[PDB]
Amino acid sequence: LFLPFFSNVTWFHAIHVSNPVLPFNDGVYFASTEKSNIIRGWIFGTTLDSKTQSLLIVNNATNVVIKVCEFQFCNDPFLDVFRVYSSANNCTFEYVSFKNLREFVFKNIDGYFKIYSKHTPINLPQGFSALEPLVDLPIGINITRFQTLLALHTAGAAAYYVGYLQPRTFLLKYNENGTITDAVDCALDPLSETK
Amino acid sequence: PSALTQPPSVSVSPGQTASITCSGDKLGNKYAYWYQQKPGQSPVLVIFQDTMRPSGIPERFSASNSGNTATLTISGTQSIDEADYYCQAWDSNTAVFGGGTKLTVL
Amino acid sequence: STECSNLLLQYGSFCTQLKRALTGIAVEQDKNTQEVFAQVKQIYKTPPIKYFGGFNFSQILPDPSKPSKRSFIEDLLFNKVTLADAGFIKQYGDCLGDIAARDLICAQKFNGLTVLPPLLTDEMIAQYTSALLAGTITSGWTFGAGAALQIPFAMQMAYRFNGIGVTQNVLYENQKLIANQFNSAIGKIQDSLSSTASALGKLQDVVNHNAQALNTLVKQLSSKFGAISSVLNDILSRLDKVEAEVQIDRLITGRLQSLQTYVTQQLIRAAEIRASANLAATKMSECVLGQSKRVD
Amino acid sequence: ALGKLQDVVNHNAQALNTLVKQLSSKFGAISSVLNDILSRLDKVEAEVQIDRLITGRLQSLQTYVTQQLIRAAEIRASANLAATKMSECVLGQSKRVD
Amino acid sequence: CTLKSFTVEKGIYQTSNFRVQPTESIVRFPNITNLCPFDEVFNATRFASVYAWNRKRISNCVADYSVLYNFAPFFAFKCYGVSPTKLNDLCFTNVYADSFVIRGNEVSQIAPGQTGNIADYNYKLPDDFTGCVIAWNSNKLDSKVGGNYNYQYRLFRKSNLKPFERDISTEIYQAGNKPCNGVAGFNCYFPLRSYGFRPTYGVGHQPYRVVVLSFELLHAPATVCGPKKSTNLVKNKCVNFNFNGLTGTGVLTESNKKFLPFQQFGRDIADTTDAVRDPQTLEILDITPCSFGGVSVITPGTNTSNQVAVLYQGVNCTEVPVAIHADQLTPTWRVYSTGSNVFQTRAGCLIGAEYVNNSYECDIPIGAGICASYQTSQSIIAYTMSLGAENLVAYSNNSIAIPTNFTISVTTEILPVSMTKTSVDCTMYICGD
Amino acid sequence: QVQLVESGGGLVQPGGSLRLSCTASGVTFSSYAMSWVRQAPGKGLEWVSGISGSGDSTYYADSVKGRFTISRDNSKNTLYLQMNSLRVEDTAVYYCATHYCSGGSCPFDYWGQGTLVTVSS
Ligand SMILES: *[C@@H]1O[C@H](CO)[C@@H](O)[C@H](O)[C@H]1NC(C)=O
Ligand SMILES: *[C@@H]1O[C@H](CO)[C@@H](O)[C@H](O)[C@H]1NC(C)=O
Ligand SMILES: *[C@@H]1O[C@H](CO)[C@@H](O)[C@H](O)[C@H]1NC(C)=O
Ligand SMILES: *[C@@H]1O[C@H](CO)[C@@H](O)[C@H](O)[C@H]1NC(C)=O
Ligand SMILES: *[C@@H]1O[C@H](CO)[C@@H](O)[C@H](O)[C@H]1NC(C)=O
Ligand SMILES: *[C@@H]1O[C@H](CO)[C@@H](O)[C@H](O)[C@H]1NC(C)=O
Ligand SMILES: *[C@@H]1O[C@H](CO)[C@@H](O)[C@H](O)[C@H]1NC(C)=O
Ligand SMILES: *[C@@H]1O[C@H](CO)[C@@H](O)[C@H](O)[C@H]1NC(C)=O
Repeated sequence: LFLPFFSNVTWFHAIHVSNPVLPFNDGVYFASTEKSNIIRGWIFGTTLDSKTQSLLIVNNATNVVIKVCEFQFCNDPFLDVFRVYSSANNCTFEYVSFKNLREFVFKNIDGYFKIYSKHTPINLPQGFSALEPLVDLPIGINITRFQTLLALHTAGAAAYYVGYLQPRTFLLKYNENGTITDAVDCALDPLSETK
Repeated sequence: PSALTQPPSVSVSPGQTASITCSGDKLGNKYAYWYQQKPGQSPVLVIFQDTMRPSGIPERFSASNSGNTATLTISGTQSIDEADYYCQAWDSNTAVFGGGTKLTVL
Repeated sequence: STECSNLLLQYGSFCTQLKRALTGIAVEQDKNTQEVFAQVKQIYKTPPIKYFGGFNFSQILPDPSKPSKRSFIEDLLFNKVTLADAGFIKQYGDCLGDIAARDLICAQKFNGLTVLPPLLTDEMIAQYTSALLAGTITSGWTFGAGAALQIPFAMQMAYRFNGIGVTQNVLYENQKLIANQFNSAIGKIQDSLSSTASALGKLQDVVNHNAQALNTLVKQLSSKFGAISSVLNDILSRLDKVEAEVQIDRLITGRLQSLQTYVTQQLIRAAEIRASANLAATKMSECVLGQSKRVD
Repeated sequence: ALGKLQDVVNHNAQALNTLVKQLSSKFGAISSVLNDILSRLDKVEAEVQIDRLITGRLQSLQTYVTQQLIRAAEIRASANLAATKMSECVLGQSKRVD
Repeated sequence: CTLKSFTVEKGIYQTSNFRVQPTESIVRFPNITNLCPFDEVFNATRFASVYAWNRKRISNCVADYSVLYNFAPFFAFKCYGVSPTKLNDLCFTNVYADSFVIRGNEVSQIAPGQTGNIADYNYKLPDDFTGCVIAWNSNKLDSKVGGNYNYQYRLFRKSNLKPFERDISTEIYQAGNKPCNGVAGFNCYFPLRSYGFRPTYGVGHQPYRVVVLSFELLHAPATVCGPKKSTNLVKNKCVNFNFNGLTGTGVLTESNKKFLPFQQFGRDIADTTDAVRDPQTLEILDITPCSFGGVSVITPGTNTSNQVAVLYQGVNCTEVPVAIHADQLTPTWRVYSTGSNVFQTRAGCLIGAEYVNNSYECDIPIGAGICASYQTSQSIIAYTMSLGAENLVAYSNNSIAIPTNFTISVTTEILPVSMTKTSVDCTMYICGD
Repeated sequence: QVQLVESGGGLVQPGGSLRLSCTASGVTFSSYAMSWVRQAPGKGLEWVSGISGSGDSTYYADSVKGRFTISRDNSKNTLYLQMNSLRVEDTAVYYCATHYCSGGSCPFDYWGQGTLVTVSS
């Protein structure tokens, strides 16, 4: 499940001057350039009610907390200085651990939530920067929808990109030093299929 | 590589973030090692293989090695972290060190 | 793996007859070269006096300066075809550490695929070509029938002109014009070789086809062929004897088929190469050792 | 002195003998003898072993026939050359060198 | 033995390859001392319902799987992608133990590629599942005289589960087209049903406790390993080695490859492991095959002599194997480099023939211009093949050579015309009668 | 508890000689590659020489090449630094550091207290 080359991604601008749920589809590509630290996690689920189990990912100064309880999420979740959810019961899983382009990939295959990530300094650029695996979570739950958390202390801004993964075949080039330096999206066009 | 360039000194107040840098020709193509030496004390390894910490090193320590520079970031710099930090790499079975940087804690 | 070897013993003589076929092809290559180039009963040499009626042969005659003693044009041709593997000595160290991955030859060698050197070295083949050239330019077609009978080169050219139905006075009265035209044509051959880098496409195609065949054979080792793994050691470490034998049998059948496919294409390609070499030997006999009346 | 013709004879004979010797290969079966497989195993079990033997012997036959076709192509080239030499050396005087 | 004959004609014959043999065996497993907590998985007072099946993570411990036969009276493992008797020889990044209770005739559904109520709505295994399913009868613990109704399964669901997906929802299920409004009606069913496990039930209707162990055998760092003592790490020698269950033979040398922290093994084009991170020192090591090469035997006919010469193909004479003792080098026969003459050709190292400065016609081709012959005291000699005698042609501007006589020559040319015509009765060859 | 103790450091005249000795305790001595690294008062760290685990392979810095010699005794669990022709620039505190390899993947995980070699007239 890759993000197809030259695909149409959405550039969101979230503002709080002193928020619908996004689909998840097969998987998500998430990119953010901002460094205000306003973006501090995501939620995942199907109904985001107490009727179904939902995944919550929240990071902070020196940790990241991941839960799979039955959250009664608020309509507009955000982090205060909860207002993310009102109730949380039946927790089954937990886990604790120029510009800057911070890229993420989330996919949900079998009962494992897989996360890849990459922080790359930029002067969405036009090169190759392969993402490293970060964690895979043995959480077996159904995800169709997701949302981004913000951290509010006042005027707040947050820009991010969302792309969607598709089942693709890629030809990856590993250089002599083990780095993925190039790729071909086989289904992009006739020339890529020839390659 | 052969010359690990390192700033003389970095001044940080308690609770701030220190960022000691180590520069060398394509240092990102080699493993990087960080050592902390205190006055009248032996060196202590805090980072090995770019981003890994030995057991017992505080979790506040972190590092990276991309391009031709490697950086050591002590988040939430405490008074204990005042020390002389070094940067090291291997080349043809020879160890190469950086000049060194004193983390002055305020 | 000894388990795989004992299992492979059960398949009879497939491996030994694959080896026999490849050995036959290898011997046939040397036979092809001998049949093309060893068509001279003596290693003929020209005297140091290098005047032949005004015809310039310096660029196709040997260059004694270089160790190979190849001609200038032979040097250009030698640099136009780049070999994947010459079949010479590869000392330990070329395939150790970080040098092996950047070389497909190391993977081939590690998986039991090797290139054998030709019997005749390039220096010997150049010696044969220079002997043929000396015989032709000093004796015409006489050395192809018996002893080399020396004749002045202009008179030999007159014989050839007679051979195409032109009276010899046409040769003698235009001798400097004819020699200059020949010299200019040789110069054009030189310049074209120095400009075009893919002129010898046929020979490079032979080299490339062999190299790609070996690389395909090496890449076939990562095929599962219906087994749980393409790695024998993982199968042996993960399954006990009885279940491991089924997967090892699947891998053996797949790799056996890969080898038979390779050897069959090698046999067919060797037949094509043998036809080409027979044509080359016929052209050596009838175009170099004599004047041909056969059109084209 | 007639090594070429004897070599043709020997290659054919060796190919047939190799084909005969391949019948003692088990090809992964418990036995290379069909009668022993049929006498020791019930129908369902015997079918797997007989399938292994059938595949092995089928492969041996295809290998034989493929080498035979390639050798026949070589022999046909030799025969065409011999016919040309009969025409141009026996039925006439040839100007072609060698 | 290669020719399957007691007589050998003059020539050169490719025999088996030589190979340096491993001197010792190396085992390298991670430094882990804790025992894995399998007791509390198999010895729970009550197992979970299959719809709400429990998953437990096993990590950072030593797993002895032979003790599982003591905690529960099951008859045998049922494993996938691995055999039960090899588990103690392996390492895994993690282990997950899933436990629940079903009835006996549903146990076949706990397997990759299955369908049924349990496999579709309660617990689903991936098609590429690697792990073991342990199920045993639990009629004496999960059955009651009035029936045990604590164990439940999901009977109704809008869609089948994905592998390893759990659904503890209790929303009313709508079988018809009318809305249900959270009320069990006519086509509105409660999604969960209870087993009624009674001691009098037949075997297929009796409760069974199931433990599913799932793990990963793919190349990755590992924290769960079997009982296996580690030896020391030997470099620069041909050894047998075992790194976290990955076995092989070769020479281990220090590597400059830069593995990322999640990478334990490096693979080459043929998908063979040629680099490994040491599980204890965390250093990167290169793996190279020990030492090998083709061997050819140069013989005159056995009618002439039993003397032979040996060519080590494509090999430095210095790397020609000199390994003492018969267990460090196959084949076990030896030809002394000092005892028999040693000559370096571009085709390899020739042992057993004396090189001479004379040039003869080729008798037995060695390669790269070298040929061998049996000549005079008769011995095998090696030489550079002769192309013929030199002949300076007496060319000048006015000299001609003209024959005064002739020879009538009669020579022979032999050409094959036909080969043996053969016929095969396919059925007789393959099937006899 | 791994412990590296150094000894043999003292004042020497220039052109003199010394033999440093480093002794390891509470660790497998043969499984480690060993190395000598010097630190002058006020200056930085400089790798002097390093020896393989078995001692078969040896490596020296250029500024110390030819002069110094490093050896080890696995029976005594000791590392030796034979020092001769000591020039004035050789004044530094000398540490012995254990490492598993020198191919680039291993750090100096354990360091010694350090011995002083002062050379002057
Ligand atoms: C991306 O999609 C929007 C509508 O969702 C469309 O207006 C826009 O043109 C698309 N971008 C490109 C480059 O086609
Ligand atoms: C690989 O690393 C070496 C080490 O310095 C470097 O010289 C080379 O340029 C690198 N190759 C690539 C493609 O980056
Ligand atoms: C013959 O050819 C060589 C090489 O092209 C050239 O240098 C030389 O001048 C030529 N000699 C004559 C007489 O044309
Ligand atoms: C996941 O949830 C969506 C919406 O609730 C549903 O349509 C889909 O069938 C569910 N998939 C699974 C495997 O439960
Ligand atoms: C064989 O190796 C030695 C050194 O090991 C080298 O000096 C020699 O040139 C090599 N011989 C050939 C033919 O490559
Ligand atoms: C062969 O030549 C070598 C090298 O010149 C010389 O050492 C040796 O004596 C010669 N042997 C014979 C038999 O002429
Ligand atoms: C042959 O002719 C050339 C040029 O015409 C001349 O240089 C040479 O000396 C002549 N040789 C003899 C032997 O007369
Ligand atoms: C020609 O050769 C024959 C036999 O070789 C010989 O008898 C005869 O005398 C020769 N003729 C001359 C003119 O020498």
